Amino acid sequence: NTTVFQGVAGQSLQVSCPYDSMKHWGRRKAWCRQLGEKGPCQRVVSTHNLWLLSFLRRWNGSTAITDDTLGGTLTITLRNLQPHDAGLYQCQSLHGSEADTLRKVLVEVLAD
Ligand SMILES: *[C@@H]1O[C@H](CO)[C@@H](O)[C@H](O)[C@H]1NC(C)=O
Repeated sequence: NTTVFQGVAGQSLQVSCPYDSMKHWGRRKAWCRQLGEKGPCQRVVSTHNLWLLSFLRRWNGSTAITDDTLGGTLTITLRNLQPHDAGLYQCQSLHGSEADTLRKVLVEVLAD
């Protein structure tokens, strides 16, 4: 059961990944995109490298990430949604070599 997010193309879309603020305390977060089914997942952007500053927005081009570590809500903004921006993404909580999956989403688009 993934979840879906619909966006009008040319205007911005926000996705929210809720999580347990305590379970993932001190953990960096990342937003990545999927290719085909089984893999790979490729990192688009991660929250600030210093956890106390993860409330700072981070950008990879048109994609922004911000983390509310106290309330436990990660928020990704796809500014100016595009057709090619559509696809299957996930939010990740990182620890050591591994990453755990916080939420799994599709993005949809409509022109005009
Ligand atoms: C930023 O650009 C795209 C995100 O869509 C990705 O392929 C690339 O690896 C990103 N850069 C880094 C350093 O993660």
